[PDB]
Amino acid sequence: IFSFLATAADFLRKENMFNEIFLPDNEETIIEMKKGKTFLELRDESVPLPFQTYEQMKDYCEKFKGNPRELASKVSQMQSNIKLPIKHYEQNKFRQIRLPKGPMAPYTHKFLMEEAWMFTKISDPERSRAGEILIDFFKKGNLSAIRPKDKPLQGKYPIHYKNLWNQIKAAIADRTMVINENDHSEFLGGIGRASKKIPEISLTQDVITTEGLKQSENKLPEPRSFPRWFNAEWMWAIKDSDLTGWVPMAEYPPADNELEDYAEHLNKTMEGVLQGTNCAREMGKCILTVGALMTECRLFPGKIKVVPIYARSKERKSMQEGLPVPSEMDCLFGICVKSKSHLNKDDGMYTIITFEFSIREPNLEKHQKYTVFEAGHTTVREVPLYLYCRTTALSKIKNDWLSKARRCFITTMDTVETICLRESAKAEENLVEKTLNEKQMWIGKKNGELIAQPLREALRVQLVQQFYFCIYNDSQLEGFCNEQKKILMALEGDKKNKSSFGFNPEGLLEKIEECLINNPMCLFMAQRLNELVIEASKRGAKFFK
Amino acid sequence: LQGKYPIHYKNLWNQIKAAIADRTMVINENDHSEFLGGIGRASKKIPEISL
Amino acid sequence: WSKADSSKIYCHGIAIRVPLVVGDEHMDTSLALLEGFSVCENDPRAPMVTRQDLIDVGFGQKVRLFVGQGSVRTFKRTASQRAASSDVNKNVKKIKM
Amino acid sequence: MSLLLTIAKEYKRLCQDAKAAQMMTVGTVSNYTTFKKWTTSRKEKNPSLRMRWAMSSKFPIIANKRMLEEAQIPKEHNNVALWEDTEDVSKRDHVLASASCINYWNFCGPCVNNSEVIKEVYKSRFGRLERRKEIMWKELRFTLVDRQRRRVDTQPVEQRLRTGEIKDLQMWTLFEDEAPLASKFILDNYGLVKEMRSKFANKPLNKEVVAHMLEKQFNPESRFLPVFGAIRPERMELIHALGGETWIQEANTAGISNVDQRKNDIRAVCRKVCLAANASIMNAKSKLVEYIKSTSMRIGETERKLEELILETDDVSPEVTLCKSALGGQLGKTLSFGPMLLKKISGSGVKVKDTVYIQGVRAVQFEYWSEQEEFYGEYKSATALFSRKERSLEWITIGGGINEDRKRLLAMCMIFCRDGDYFKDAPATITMADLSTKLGREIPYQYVMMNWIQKSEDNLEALLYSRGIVETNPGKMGSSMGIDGSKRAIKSLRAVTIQSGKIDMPESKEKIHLELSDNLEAFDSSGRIVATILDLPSDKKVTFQDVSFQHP
Amino acid sequence: SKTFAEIAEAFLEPEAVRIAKEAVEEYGDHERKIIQIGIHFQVCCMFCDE
Amino acid sequence: MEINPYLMFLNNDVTSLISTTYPYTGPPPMSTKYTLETIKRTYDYSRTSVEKTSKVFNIPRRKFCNCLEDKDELVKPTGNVDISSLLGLAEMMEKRMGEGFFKHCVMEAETEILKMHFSRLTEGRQTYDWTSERNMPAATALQLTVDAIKETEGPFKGTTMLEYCNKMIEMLDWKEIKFKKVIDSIKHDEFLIRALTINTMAKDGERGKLQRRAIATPGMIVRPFSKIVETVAQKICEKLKESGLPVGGNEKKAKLKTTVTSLNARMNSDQFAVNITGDNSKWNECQQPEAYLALLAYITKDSSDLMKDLCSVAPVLFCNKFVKLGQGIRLSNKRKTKEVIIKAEKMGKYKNLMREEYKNLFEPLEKYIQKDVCFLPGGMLMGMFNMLSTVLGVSTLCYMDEELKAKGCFWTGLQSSDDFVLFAVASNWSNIHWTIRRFNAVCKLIGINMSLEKSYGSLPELFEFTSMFFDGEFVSNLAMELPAFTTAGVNEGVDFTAAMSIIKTNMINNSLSPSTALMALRICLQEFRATYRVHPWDSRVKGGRMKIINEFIKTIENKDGLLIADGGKLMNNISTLHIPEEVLKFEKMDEQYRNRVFNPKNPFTNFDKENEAVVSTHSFRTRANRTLLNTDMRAMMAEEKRYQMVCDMFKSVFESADINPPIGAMSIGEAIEEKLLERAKMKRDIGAIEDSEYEEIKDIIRDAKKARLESR
RNA sequence: AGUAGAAACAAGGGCCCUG
Repeated sequence: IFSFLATAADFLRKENMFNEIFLPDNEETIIEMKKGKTFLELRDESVPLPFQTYEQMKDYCEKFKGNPRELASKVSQMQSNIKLPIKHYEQNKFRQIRLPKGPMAPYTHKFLMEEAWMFTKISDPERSRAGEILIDFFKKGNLSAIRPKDKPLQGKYPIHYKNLWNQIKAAIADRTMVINENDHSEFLGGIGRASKKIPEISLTQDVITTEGLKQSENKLPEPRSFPRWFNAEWMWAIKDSDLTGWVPMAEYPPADNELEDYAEHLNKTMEGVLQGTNCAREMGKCILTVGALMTECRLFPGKIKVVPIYARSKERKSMQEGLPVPSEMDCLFGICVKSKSHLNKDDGMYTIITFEFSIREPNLEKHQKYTVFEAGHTTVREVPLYLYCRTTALSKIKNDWLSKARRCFITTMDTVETICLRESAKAEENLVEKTLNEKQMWIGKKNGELIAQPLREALRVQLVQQFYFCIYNDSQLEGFCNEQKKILMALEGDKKNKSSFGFNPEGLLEKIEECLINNPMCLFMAQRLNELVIEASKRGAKFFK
Repeated sequence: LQGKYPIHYKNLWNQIKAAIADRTMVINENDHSEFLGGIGRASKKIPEISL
Repeated sequence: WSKADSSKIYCHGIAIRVPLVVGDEHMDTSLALLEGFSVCENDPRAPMVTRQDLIDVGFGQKVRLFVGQGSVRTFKRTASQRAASSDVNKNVKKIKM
Repeated sequence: MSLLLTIAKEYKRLCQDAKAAQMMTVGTVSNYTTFKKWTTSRKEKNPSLRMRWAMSSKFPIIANKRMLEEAQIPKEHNNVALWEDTEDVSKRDHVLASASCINYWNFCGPCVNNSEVIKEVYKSRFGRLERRKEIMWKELRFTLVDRQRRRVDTQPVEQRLRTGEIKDLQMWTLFEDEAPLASKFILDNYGLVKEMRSKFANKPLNKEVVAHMLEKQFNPESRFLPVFGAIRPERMELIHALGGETWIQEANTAGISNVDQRKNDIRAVCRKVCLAANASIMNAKSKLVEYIKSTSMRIGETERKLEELILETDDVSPEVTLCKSALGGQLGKTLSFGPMLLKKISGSGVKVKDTVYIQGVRAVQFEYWSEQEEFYGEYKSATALFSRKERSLEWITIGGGINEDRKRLLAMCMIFCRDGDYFKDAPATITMADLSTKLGREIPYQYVMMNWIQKSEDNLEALLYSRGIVETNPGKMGSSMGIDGSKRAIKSLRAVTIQSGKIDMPESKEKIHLELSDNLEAFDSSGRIVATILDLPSDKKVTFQDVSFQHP
Repeated sequence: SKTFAEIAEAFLEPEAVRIAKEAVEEYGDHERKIIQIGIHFQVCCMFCDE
Repeated sequence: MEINPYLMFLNNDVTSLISTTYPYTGPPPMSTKYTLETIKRTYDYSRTSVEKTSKVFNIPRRKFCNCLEDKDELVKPTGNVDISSLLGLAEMMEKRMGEGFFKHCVMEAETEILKMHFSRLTEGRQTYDWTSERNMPAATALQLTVDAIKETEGPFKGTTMLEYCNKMIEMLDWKEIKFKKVIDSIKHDEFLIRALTINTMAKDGERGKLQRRAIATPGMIVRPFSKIVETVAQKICEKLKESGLPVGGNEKKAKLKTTVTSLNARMNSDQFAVNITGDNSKWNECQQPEAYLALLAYITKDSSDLMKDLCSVAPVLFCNKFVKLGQGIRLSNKRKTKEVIIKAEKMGKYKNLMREEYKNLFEPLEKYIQKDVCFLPGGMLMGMFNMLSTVLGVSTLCYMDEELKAKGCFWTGLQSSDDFVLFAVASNWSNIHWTIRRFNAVCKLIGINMSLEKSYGSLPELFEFTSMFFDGEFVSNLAMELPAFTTAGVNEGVDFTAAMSIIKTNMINNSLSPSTALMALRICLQEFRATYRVHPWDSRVKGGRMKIINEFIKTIENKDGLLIADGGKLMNNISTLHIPEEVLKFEKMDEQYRNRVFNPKNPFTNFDKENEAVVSTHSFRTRANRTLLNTDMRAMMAEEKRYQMVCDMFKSVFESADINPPIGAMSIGEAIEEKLLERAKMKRDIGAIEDSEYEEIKDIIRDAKKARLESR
């Protein structure tokens, strides 16, 4: 008996059931929730209207019987006073989207892509940090040969920018990437801009009447127009860059089966194709510059620093003839500067400054925020030189995400491998190289006609699309890309003669056009979607012109 | 102590004892013997005309 | 038999389960003694000992001991041959009449 | 030792306080668990971000201090810092350090005598590795795959146990001194414990890690996944590298882990003892229980009791079900009608009586269910989804790959629903002798027709003809089935649909406690039968190895 | 788990489980008392000891 | 030339490229105006004006249940319910599933609620403490509530959930409550309001629906009843096939596929099917707790008289909930040089210096308002009750009538929270429309509305459900899981194996292709090397770790056995994603290296507790924050340090406390003392101890026992 | 100045510290 009881007690204690509840005495056999006074007072007060005490509701529910007829009658009644509209798209077509009106949407990315000029040198493995390369490029004298003038082509506060550039050169000469706190930097750094708090306990009506202290009137963004410079950047980011290896990548592991061989082969093809473009160098630039800036913000806050805008690459591989084993290269596009990144909290902001080099004059519509200066001349023969200068800010999140800008490769590889494997399975044969060299994909229009090229060269469009999604990401683009799916699904239904329908498309168009403001990507993609539905109307219904 | 494919040999020894117990020297299942006989060479073959 | 499984005896292929009352040179823990012990009414007079000296007791003696955590009991080196499978079923069948 | 005296002094100092005394005096020891939660509570939203934001610092790691002094870990080895004397706020007995310290320990730190014990700690993963190395890969091909979804096991494991049988095992091997009373599982499985103890005894180890690894060594990871081809844990652990929706990396993996042999042996033993007990007439229940408890079998090295393995396995067979029912073992809601498998998706009903005339006029009662119900069905390499309605097969869909299997499944389904005229007027061929009662035990007309079909193929053809035949309408040519089991024809059967692609097996994490009769027919809180002794092969002779039938 | 009966079946004989279940059904009391009764019953059994 | 990528949607499908739209490759985006607008919409959607007065608070109580009025623009949301129709639908559902169903579920729930320990309330998202009036984790809130109970009347001896609930109930009827602070006391009414109080959090971790930009955070007096209700709701939902909330991934896919097969097999030759993709609106603003109360009363009718009282708590508490206004408004001058900050309780004072919008939105809600709180007597919030709403919704898809069959019409489908899919069948479009209108009406009768813009329909095989688009095939979005291809941020050993496991799961379920998996592996490897400031040996990188790396590298003879965090190369691929590197290199590490990496005596190793990984020196723990160092949040650390000392001492004595929870009738001191004496004897018998030491230990222990028993 | 969104930052705590 004692052994059995010991085993049972151990088991129960292990199950938390060794209490009066499961093992009561004769008396303690009535367990019940200790219904107090206040709880009951409330329960009898939260009851629906027709009842006034929980007892009535309980008696009505415990005895409730089904009367289908009254239910059907109420159903029909509610079905008559509603008049839910049903709209087959074929009869009620989709109008075009109404973009806003006003000035043009200007450049927003922190760094220049097409107008960027860079100085290159050879990389030595010993000197590989930024604070070192920024000096190496400084000794040869070109970085010091620059000497802008007090007369800017466009912009504001040119004196501050000039003094800041002079201080940057001086600090570089001192071998210390540091800057002192003067009036100029304090202004172009907003060092004293934060508002001074005033407690209410110390407040009075006379104080208010002295200086108006009304509630802040939020000035939401203002509209813009369609940018005409986006296609230029998109077409420039599709061509080679005279070098490769712009984006660092790891090594390939061994292989034992055909699967890994196939994967490695395809990955090598795609990586070699993509690493030569221009968008790639911008990705590498962002990666490295953001890494350096994050390190600095972590180590040297409360201190103005100097960080370069650079990248590392490798000259292309010619034939065995000539100098074999091509060398590496360190490229420098401009200079960057931070300002007291006291990142007390995520989503914060630390102002920075961008000094970049270019050889192309600006446009008022596009390069609106920049403040350009005429610097001098540089070789290639000699050509004039410009200095684009502006101000902006960043945060922890944008840093972390920009540093992680290698996801576009994953997405593109997914799409391509999917297409190729689907085409290969329908025929039960290795159709990958053929699908990459032959299968044509629409890209754009020229002279009112369509244009096409093999997937092997169309990958670049998807890559740039993903990169821009990573760059211009905001709430506006989020909502847009979330609300455009309906249109694509309706289009697919149109392609397959599926008689689609909807309840209120006008509201959908309204929701879409609501989130199109001063964000170039949304405007561009919306215009392109309109052009899509137009081109398809020649082959499909459900769209108005 | 030193070997390459111990599991195959072990399962095959168990199968041998089982077969002897059954009074028949035969082995029905062909997974280990097949492997260890094909490790030398085993593959498909494509006709030249389909090339 | 084998030193690995010292709790079995193979005769003509058939297996036999030896109880665990005493431990020879091979058996090297109290695990071999647990089928010789059992629980009994608590007695504060008996001594309190460890799980290793548990082998130096005499058959039929009592001793206090610590079990698991936060638990003390009293054990006696006397076994109980039967298990619940028979003492319940029989008494049950004696009720359907 | 002196450490013990220090622990005593600390306990004394702590009891001198009032709150510590109140908490160490009130309540039982279980309160400790609770106290273990109110302390050291702090989480983070995006640990990746904070990891890049911290590792960018100088000393982002904490570490013990005395362990470093004893290990002679310096500071500023080669102008690179490793740590600095400080005190973290939470521990108060740890000091900040850098990741470089972790290399400095790995390259010129204290070395232990031996570390092969790791191979035992993580035995499962070294087993994965070995199983991988003993594979002979093959060519790669591209095509579409029929991946069916279902619940399976991905971790090969020997002597699969429960959780209550482990919480104890983790003690007698590692922390024995504070071991609870001996449970039956220990007294029975002594050699197992001795083996697990011989390796992790008198060794310098972290024991929590060992316990976690043992839990993994005794846990079959059950998952609901898409699957293709054979079903064996040895494959599911690396299914990702055998085939997908569009590709297949052929490879032979048959001769490894010797798992299914144990299951087929167990089922054979169960069948044997079930037949034995059926030989009785009034006590087959107690006879079967005695045969069970009077039997054992070997697993690898150890000898285990049958009733113990039966309550650990999950083979849904009409044999294991009976045994697990006799022993009061709960189980899932899975049916069995002969060789086929069944599972109810929705619907309800209740028994109802009806009769049929065998030859001329010979009334024989046969029952059916009076309602609409939907059922999934699985025969060899064939799946089906059908519905029954008041003694009729309303509709059925199939996604198999064979004609023979597709006909046999259809026929057994038609029978399960009592659809057709044969159940209204049986054929002349059947007689009262074939009816039932080999030696007195009756037989419902259902299993009668079952064996009547299994006897001759022409009975099956006639039964199929009992189902309506019509002309294959246009368009439905592809979704049609002839009499031979062809995906298309000019004339096909009635109310049938075919398709390429198996059906996704349903799922339910439910358990039920059923019972059985003196005739070996289990019931589940209703007049429905989940298993019997007529749904298994008639008989066969086998020579069982490493078994103990200690019964007269 | 999922029911007190399955729990009681862990360390008790299913026979006494069914017995105490039928008993509580007779008195129609809360089935959380399946355990105590079964325990008492099993004690009585092992007290007879034949 | 002009470029347009969308042109690829002509010669190709749309699902197999929809992933291109999701901008999940970039950072996603991030009050009182939101809360005030929400309150307004809630009071509006209740289409009536009846009101009562609470004898408790003396506050107007808008009642919206069975009081429908203002039947105009019914297409728009409505939060009024007719209990009769709800109970009818519940009865129909029960009839379908069979009798003894709800009873069986409540029984399965009661089987757990009783044995449950009251410490499982620590797990979960943050809660709103009712003493400091801020959002802390659950553990600390529970600690503070227990401490307050004890300091008021006496320590809480309870060890289960039922006693804690009864104690809460009693505490709702007290008259003076105490609690710790830098030891203020309060009255009954204030504590009541502060308990029914609810706060908000702006986390909305998942992007999902941008409309979701907040989530609720109730107190500690509402957690256990909510857990009970969620448990019963889960036990119910799991039984149903028309629900996909608890399951995840392959399960709902199989559900949909079986449903489609059943549909295509049922409908005759004179019928055609239709699909719909629905996205309900104002879900958490139309579901009413009064209907939930009535439904739970109808359910708990045949079960014990105990469950009837527990389930009935959380409904009335949500029927008498208060909301918290956050941060108040901000004031400023023209130049914005100065700036004043103001809180909610004051907005009633400076109501004239605010924008006309705030005035029009605030003055109406001035009677329902009290100090920095509003008395919302109904509605709901996000995350509070998800499964119960799913049950309430599935009751509709089960509907059937004589009219629907007179025309040969019937609908089915599958619904999760505020997201459903519908499958209607009929013989003509004129009847399809009527069926859909009937469905919309029956859903309107219980506050379940539908969004007319986000919802669309089409022929059978074209629809979407939870970011998964469906056709003949199944398209894995493959962007929903893109962030997962990142280092978790725990330690070095782990993140790599975790990433490989995630890649494996993707390849198995989401049909991730091989080359993509290899690329993701290399990318995660690069990010790992970059995060922890480590690189290979063959590389030329300079820095802290690499310095000593290159220094001691000479001692090695086979780098193929090195680890990544110690200048090692990659040895892993598709066929080796289910194998950590530590295991894959063990057979080649230098005998010295293996012995050093795998030692148990490490000043770094800490256990975390899935954790399919190996342990080594690299399994470290990060530094702890120090911002609190300046804040005076230290008094609370004292009790935590006390509990920690106690726990670590107890563990020093019983080494296994953490992998076998302790049990017994002894206290802690008793067990400690007895075990210490036992060990002392065990050693002195054979081990290196003297009689003097044994006697000293025994004297110390008895003195400590005397002091412990004498202090109190 | 600027950032970005549908609100927040443009350091914060005590001459000294800190993310």
